[PDB]
Amino acid sequence: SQLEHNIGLSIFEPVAKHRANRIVCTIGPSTQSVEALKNLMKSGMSVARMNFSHGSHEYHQTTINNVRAAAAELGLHIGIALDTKGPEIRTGLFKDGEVSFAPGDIVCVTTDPAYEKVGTKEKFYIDYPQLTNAVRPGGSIYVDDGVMTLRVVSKEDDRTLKCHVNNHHRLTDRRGINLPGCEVDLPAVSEKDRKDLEFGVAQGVDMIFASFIRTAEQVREVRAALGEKGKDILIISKIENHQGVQNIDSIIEASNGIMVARGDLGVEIPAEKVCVAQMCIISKCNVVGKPVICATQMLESMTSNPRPTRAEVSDVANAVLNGADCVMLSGETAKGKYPNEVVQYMARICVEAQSATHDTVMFNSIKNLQKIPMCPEEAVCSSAVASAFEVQAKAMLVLSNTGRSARLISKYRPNCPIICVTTRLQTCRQLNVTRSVVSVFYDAAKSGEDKDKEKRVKLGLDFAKKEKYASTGDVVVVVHADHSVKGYPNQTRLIYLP
Amino acid sequence: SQLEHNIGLSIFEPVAKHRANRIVCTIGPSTQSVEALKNLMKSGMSVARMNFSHGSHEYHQTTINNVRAAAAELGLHIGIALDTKGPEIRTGLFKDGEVSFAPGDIVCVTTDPAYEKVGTKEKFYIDYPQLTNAVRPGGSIYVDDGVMTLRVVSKEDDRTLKCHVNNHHRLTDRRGINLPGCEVDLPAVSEKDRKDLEFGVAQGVDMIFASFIRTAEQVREVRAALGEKGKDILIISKIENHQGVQNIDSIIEASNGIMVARGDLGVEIPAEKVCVAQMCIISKCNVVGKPVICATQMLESMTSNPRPTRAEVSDVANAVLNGADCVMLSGETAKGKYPNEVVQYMARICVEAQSATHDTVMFNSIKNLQKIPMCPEEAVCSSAVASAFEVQAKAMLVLSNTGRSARLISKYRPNCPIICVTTRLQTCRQLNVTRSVVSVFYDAAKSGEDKDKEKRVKLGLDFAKKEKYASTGDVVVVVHADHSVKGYPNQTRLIYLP
Amino acid sequence: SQLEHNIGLSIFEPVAKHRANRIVCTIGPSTQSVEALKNLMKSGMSVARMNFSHGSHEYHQTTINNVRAAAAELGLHIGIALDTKGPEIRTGLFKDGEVSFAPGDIVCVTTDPAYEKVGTKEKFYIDYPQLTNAVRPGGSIYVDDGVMTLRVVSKEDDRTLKCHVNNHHRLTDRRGINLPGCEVDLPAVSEKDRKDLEFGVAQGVDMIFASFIRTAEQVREVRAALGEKGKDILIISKIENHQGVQNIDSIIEASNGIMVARGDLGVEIPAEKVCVAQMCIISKCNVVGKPVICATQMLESMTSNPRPTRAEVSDVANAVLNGADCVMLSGETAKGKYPNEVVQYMARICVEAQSATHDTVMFNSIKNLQKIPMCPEEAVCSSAVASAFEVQAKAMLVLSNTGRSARLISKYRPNCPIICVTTRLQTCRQLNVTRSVVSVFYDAAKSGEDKDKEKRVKLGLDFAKKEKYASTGDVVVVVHADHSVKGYPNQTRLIYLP
Amino acid sequence: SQLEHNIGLSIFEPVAKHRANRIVCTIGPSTQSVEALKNLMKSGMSVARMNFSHGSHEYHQTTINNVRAAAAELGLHIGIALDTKGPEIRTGLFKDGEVSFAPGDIVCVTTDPAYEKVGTKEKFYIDYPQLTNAVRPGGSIYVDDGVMTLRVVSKEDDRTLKCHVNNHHRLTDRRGINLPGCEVDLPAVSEKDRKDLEFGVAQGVDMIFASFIRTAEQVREVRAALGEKGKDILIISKIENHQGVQNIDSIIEASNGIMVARGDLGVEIPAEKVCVAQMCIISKCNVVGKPVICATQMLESMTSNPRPTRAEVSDVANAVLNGADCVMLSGETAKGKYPNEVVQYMARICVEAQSATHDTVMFNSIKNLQKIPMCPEEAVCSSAVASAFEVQAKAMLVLSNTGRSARLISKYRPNCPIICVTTRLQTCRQLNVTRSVVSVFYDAAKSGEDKDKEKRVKLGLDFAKKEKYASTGDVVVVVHADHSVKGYPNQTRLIYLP
Ligand SMILES: O=P(O)(O)OC[C@H]1O[C@@](CO)(OP(=O)(O)O)[C@@H](O)[C@@H]1O
Ligand SMILES: O=P(O)(O)OC[C@H]1O[C@@](CO)(OP(=O)(O)O)[C@@H](O)[C@@H]1O
Ligand SMILES: [Cl-]
Ligand SMILES: [Cl-]
Ligand SMILES: [K+]
Ligand SMILES: [K+]
Ligand SMILES: [K+]
Ligand SMILES: [K+]
Ligand SMILES: [Mg+2]
Ligand SMILES: [Mg+2]
Ligand SMILES: [Mg+2]
Ligand SMILES: [Mg+2]
Repeated sequence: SQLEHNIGLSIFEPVAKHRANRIVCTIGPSTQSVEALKNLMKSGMSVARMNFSHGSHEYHQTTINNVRAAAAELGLHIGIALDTKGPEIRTGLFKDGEVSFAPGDIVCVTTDPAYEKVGTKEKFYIDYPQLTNAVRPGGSIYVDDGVMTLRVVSKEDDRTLKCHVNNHHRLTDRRGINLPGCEVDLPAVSEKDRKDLEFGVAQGVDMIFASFIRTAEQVREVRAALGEKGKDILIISKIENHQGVQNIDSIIEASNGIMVARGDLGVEIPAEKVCVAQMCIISKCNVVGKPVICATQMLESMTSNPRPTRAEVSDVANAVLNGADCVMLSGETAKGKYPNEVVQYMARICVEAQSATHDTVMFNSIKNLQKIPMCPEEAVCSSAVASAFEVQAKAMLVLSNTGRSARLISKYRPNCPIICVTTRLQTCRQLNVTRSVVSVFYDAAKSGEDKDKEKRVKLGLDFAKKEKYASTGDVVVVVHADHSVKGYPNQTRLIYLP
Repeated sequence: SQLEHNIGLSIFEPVAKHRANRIVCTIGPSTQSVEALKNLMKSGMSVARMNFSHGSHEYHQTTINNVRAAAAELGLHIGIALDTKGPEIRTGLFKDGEVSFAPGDIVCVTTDPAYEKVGTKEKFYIDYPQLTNAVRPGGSIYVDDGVMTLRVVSKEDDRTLKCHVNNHHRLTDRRGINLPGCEVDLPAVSEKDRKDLEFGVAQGVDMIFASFIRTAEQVREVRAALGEKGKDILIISKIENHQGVQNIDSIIEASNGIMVARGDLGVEIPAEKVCVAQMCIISKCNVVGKPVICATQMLESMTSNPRPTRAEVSDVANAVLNGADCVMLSGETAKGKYPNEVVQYMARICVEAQSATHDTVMFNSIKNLQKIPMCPEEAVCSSAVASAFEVQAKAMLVLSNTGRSARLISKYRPNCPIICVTTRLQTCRQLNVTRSVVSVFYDAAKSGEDKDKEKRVKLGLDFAKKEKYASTGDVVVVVHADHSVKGYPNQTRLIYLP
Repeated sequence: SQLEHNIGLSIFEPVAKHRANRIVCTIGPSTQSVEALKNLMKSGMSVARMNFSHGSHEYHQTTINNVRAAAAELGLHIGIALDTKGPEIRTGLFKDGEVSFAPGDIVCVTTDPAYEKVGTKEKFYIDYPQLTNAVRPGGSIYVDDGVMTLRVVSKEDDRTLKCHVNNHHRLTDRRGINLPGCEVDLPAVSEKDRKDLEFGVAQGVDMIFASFIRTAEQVREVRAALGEKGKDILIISKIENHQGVQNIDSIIEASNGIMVARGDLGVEIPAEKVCVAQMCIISKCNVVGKPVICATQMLESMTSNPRPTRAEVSDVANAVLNGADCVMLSGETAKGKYPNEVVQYMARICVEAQSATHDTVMFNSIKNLQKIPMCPEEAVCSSAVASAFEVQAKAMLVLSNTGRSARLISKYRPNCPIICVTTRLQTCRQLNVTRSVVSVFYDAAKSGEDKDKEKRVKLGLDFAKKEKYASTGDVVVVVHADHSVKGYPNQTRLIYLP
Repeated sequence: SQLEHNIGLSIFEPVAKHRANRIVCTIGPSTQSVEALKNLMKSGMSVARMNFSHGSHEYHQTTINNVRAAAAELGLHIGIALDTKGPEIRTGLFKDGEVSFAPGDIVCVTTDPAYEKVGTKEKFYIDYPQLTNAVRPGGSIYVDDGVMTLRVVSKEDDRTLKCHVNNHHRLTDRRGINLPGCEVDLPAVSEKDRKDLEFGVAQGVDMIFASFIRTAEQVREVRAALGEKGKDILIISKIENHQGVQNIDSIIEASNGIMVARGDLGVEIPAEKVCVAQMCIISKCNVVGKPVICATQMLESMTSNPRPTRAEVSDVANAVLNGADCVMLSGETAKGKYPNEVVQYMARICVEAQSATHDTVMFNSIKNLQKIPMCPEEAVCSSAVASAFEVQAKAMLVLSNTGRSARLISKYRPNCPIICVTTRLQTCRQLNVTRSVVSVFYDAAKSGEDKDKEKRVKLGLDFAKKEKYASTGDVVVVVHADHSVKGYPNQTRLIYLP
């Protein structure tokens, strides 16, 4: 039981040497320089996130170039993720550029674009034409990240709602609007997003973090916009509202990965419900073997302070115990004073959580929910992980060109590193969002085609020795195809390191 | 499995109607008035904590009096906890009330009280007279929640250490000092602690939160300071150093319960190890059926903001999922701007985590670890909980005078309230630290002996109806003695509400 | 696991002192005398079975009278069971009163009653009018307990089947016919059976063993034939063919109990399938908490030999491990040379099987398959058994007038005796088919009405002491109602024996 | 649970197509001809047992020769077992070839061979010269499968005991004698056993069934009598006395497998304890992955009847459900009237029990008991079985030369056949005692070395197709070494049949 496992935990024992979980860092003025990014990489960053909510293509090109240069210098493969602005609802403008409200204030809100630029205390504009179908009397409209909240008293005409102001607040021009619990019908890709996706495709980003995904259809529109040239870029869907949570099964099916985007989510749904969504969404991703990222305010106070609060430490540990492949930093690295320290703390917390995890509980739980019969590559990957537990293997080694087989092994949550020998550099970069995996690049143009695997296996076992995962005489579990089967791995071997 | 349970969670189901977990609030200037206490109680405070780190006896006397008046107005039993100063260490005062340090600012710290008032960038006072024994050259001194550290360059003399300041910090007055891994030989009951405890006994406090407990022996010292008249006051040992964690088993055996005192703990040991300690301590308490409180920085940001962070909500939810009876607030209610709201958030988060909990996993895990044969009262209480599950009982009802039988039922973690009819007001107040329990007072002096239990049972069934736990036709599981047995409950009944 | 439980078994340890399973013995010329029946009772017989396939009402009246006299002499309550002849299909007669067949012989079989008395090698009569709808070409007809088998080659007209003889055999007049795998539409109660049921009702038999039950409807016709005066007599349905197995759920629902009548069953279905039916039927009875008897050839060789074969010993042990309340002797006691010895061996084998049973596996398995919410009496009975395991109770004690609550406790398979204090002597007799139960009679006419239970509880605890189930200072789990609830037990107590 | 599995069983589903369990038949006059052996083999005999209790070397030489000729005609590998006489004890001969005893017939038994031929109601011979040491006055002497017992009234002299006959028995010639609980110091290898074993080695028998093994030391004695040329012959230790059961752990560790020799066992210990011993011994063998045979009186009545009893069918089914690799026939085939039919019933019953077995309960129970870390070959074999389950493989295929790897796969109890391609004919024959395994011989001298395994794998895949285990498109789980590793299998592949 979990309870029995807890009572036997020790704070004194040595922790795991090899960190399994992965860290996504948002780049900003604290961290954009090549030097700063090197240090972020040494501290534990695996994926650099560009938040296209702010900043021009020029700003972000600089992030791209610097990330590549810092990674080249250190000889790391660092993923690059483009996180979209996404669609939004916002208010219009206000007379004099601001207005203040008091509890009890009655205010009309209108979708009549006549009122767009002349917002007053009496009446102002929201740029969502379907507003009066989307929220009904007694429902709420949140303004400005949920900070001001309105209750809908009545619908006055097909374009106007009379509302009750719930708290003191001062609005300025074009604040954000949330319609918590309401279906919101907006394109998956704005016109800005297209330009932003086109840039990403041209600069060779490894993955998109797609904002405000509500339906599987929207995932497909994002994939369509990426086009032929972007067909290999991961789409990681951001679950940010009740629709995303409701539709999660088909959203997972259509995505490469999920981000539990807790910031907007905890505005769209009651904040205390974010823990339920988080647990559910992470476990649902674990079950199908797709990467999941937990995001937003994990180590927030380290934006200004050199150590984290007690709540923050438990937050990161618990994301890891819930099952998340990745955890994410936003403000903490984009603009905070302690970018390296916050990454270093995150890394250490991940390692403690990992070391406190019961080896085999995840493996068994995940395996017990798979449909039988499995595909043969999945039988091979799950049983390779089992056989790793049986021999206390110190590493596993898999050949994967697309990354598929690596993610399939990570799905079964071994307790050791998964060394992936790949022939694609973008695969190295993309596997950064997958728990346990460490990539080595095999250059087939330079070394030859390796139909019999032996060079790639050699390279992987050499890597394992070099990086101190295992040494001579240790068993390594090795997964690839035999000499004739193409397209997936049908073979597992236990090999002693020479 | 946990995983299978997780994937079934919904954010759209109704939540539990009756909150099982319990909230401890620290009283300060925000919260000491009768009016403010009433509102804390309305918001969900079950125990008021007085922090004897600060304030005179007169100040706390006002807290005691105000809590009793508030509670009597609302008709509630609110526990009162005296939290000791203990072996605390602090700076003196400073020139102007703050000094500012830069990394490498060589600084003299002195045990000599002549510098108490008059601290400066180059010399200040610390109130631990054996300082220059406890920490030698090369050692480190942690200042104000470990935010600033000083490496000891050298011993100037028996009263004075020359220190290297290691990082940027602006220092306020009387800040806390930790010396992790140092030989600190201070009493668990100082002279000042002894007077505090005697004050507590005189004023009839329900429980002690005993700071810095390191050994079972120290628990017994606190018990001896409480003396003959203090013998029924609970001793909740606060685990907040390395030794406390080492000695947790015997500390638990000696105490009536435990606090995971994460604030000091996360300076005394590395912060990232706190999550492991927490998990281990909470589960060890659950296994023996003793109350356990998770403390410190749970909703920290709500000291100044109207909403908590995503990490803070998670922290509360997970302490509950960990198995904690109680969660605690410190500065959030003592001195924050939103004391009522922070308690209300905590309550909502508790109920959410409670509703996300698998019914029977705790019951089974805890039961599977108990020595067979059990004592009859434990066989009775655990099988009463099992029957509650089998019939989907909406409440249980137990007669308990000491509180033992209520705590024995709560040990098996039913999913419904436990209505406890008790003959002692102090039992009502002390059972505030026990998950699920709701107390009703039966005045045996005023109402008679009740040998056949019928008066107390009726009082309990009527309470169940009034507080809307159950209605006519609902089955209730009722635990007390038959007509002969004295000293424990030997009987369970299922009873339809009349 | 079962496997782990096995590897820790010891042949050397002491076996259980109190035999839980029960033995049904068929009475015949070896065993009909009062003396013989006394010895059968001392050897371990709980239920005397009268096989109304043979013998007149006069013969059976003698069994009834002698059973009662022997039981009175010993002060035991012995159940009396009337086992019906039941409906049958048989051949007609043969010329010269016999005929011999050889493999390959072609024979017409007809339902034309013209041919009833003139059976030849060429053609003979079977008295089942629906024969040519019931078996199709390629199907089989078994004659004479399956000893000769015919293959149906073709249907010649609506009353005649041309058949192929499969083995050497000699038929005499009116042999038994089985149509294996065929639905057989015959009344549940023949005209003989009515007379036999009327006798049983008038002589006060405790239970019917109803032969050849195929459908729930037939159970109801047997209950109808027993009438008002027989409404309290148990109906134990004999599963003897494929329909019975197919319809087992609704047959269990309609019966009081089941007998796995393996003799006819292993004729009607392939003999190797009888083990599958047995396991299934027993487990299905365990799950609903109704008594099940395993019957036929269990110790067959002891009909002539003074000790059993190795197969026979495993047969009885395995019936007990499968979950059967009772095991049965037929020829072994009706006409065998070693009636006492065979009962004594059976008893010893039951005790070994019982002692090798994992205490709590059954309890948990059975409980995990009950629908929630349970009725309250069932919650009380299952949790009483749980609490017996928790305290290693040496006995339980239940007040039951109809036997219902006793059977409800036995359903959860405690490892100790269940002492039932009843107010009905027929309940004492009927509880003989229920595992673990030992009855004591409370004479309410003679001792008074005992609304507060205390006399019946006294009598039960005295009994427990007398019969050496427990002694002073041992815990006994005691189940009945509280002082107001009528019609079922809503209360459990743990009581120390004074 | 077992219970839940049971209630789901159906008698109407198709049964398994490939019988996993194995049948050992004893050869005698019924079965010694080439023709009769062919038919036994066709009926499902996998191992022929020669019982060296009886017959000369010439007689058994005929058995050996006839088995090889039968097997070669049918193209089968049939194991040949030599079952030793061992420390047997028997009566001499009698006046007329039988005497009859009555309870209380005082009778003299003598070690003096002068009475060997000429035994009578008042004096007869027993062939154990130390009789009057081994059993003293008050002791008991068990005669002919314990059917008759004699209490020793007194020691007449060193050669003679005066006995009280205790029950009715008619005594035939050379009947068996047991002296349970008596000090019997006879060799495990008598002089006569030594010549028998040497004969066996000369004639190339595949295995020894070693009677009356009591200690690991005795196993080592049998091994030493087999000498250098006999070192690869399996030693199956027969457990048939009290000490054998006591010492089962070390006896198992010393042997290649075990027989539960229920005939002698059930006289040496009380008969009802045999079921416990059986369960314990079989499971201990399963846990270490050594072959285990259940023996004696399984289908006893079929010695003279065409159909078995309900107990006998049950006995076979439960030995299989217990976990036994093999079940055995003695008199049933040696000297019975229906040798072919009794083997056919046994086969059908095996397949029925096999089909009633929960797929994966054995796999998990056995795996959960193994020491971690495993050897690589065991991690490979157990995870190969798990992948077979995951893909619903219709066969596995293993290369094994010694048989070790085939037995290691069979230890984890897959539900499909295990096709073993071996380079040793003797391995083919010895793997007949291992559940599931079907052997194909690869002649490396004739066909070449096969370093890359492709010849043997093809031979195995073609066999799978021919024997209808799988067809084109079916996945098969294939276990051998990769191209480098020698001495064990380190590799698993899933392969679609071409
Ligand atoms: O790129 P993914 O989809 O992970 O597939 C990789 C698997 O397919 C194979 C065989 O096709 O690749 P490869 O041809 O490069 O050797 C296996 O060796 C390898 O494990
Ligand atoms: O005869 P059953 O149906 O078992 O019911 C017996 C139960 O009902 C009660 C109460 O009605 O019987 P009783 O009235 O004889 O005392 C319980 O005490 C007793 O356990
Ligand atoms: Cl206007
Ligand atoms: Cl005729
Ligand atoms: K964004
Ligand atoms: K304090
Ligand atoms: K009958
Ligand atoms: K022998
Ligand atoms: Mg967002
Ligand atoms: Mg503290
Ligand atoms: Mg019958
Ligand atoms: Mg023998």
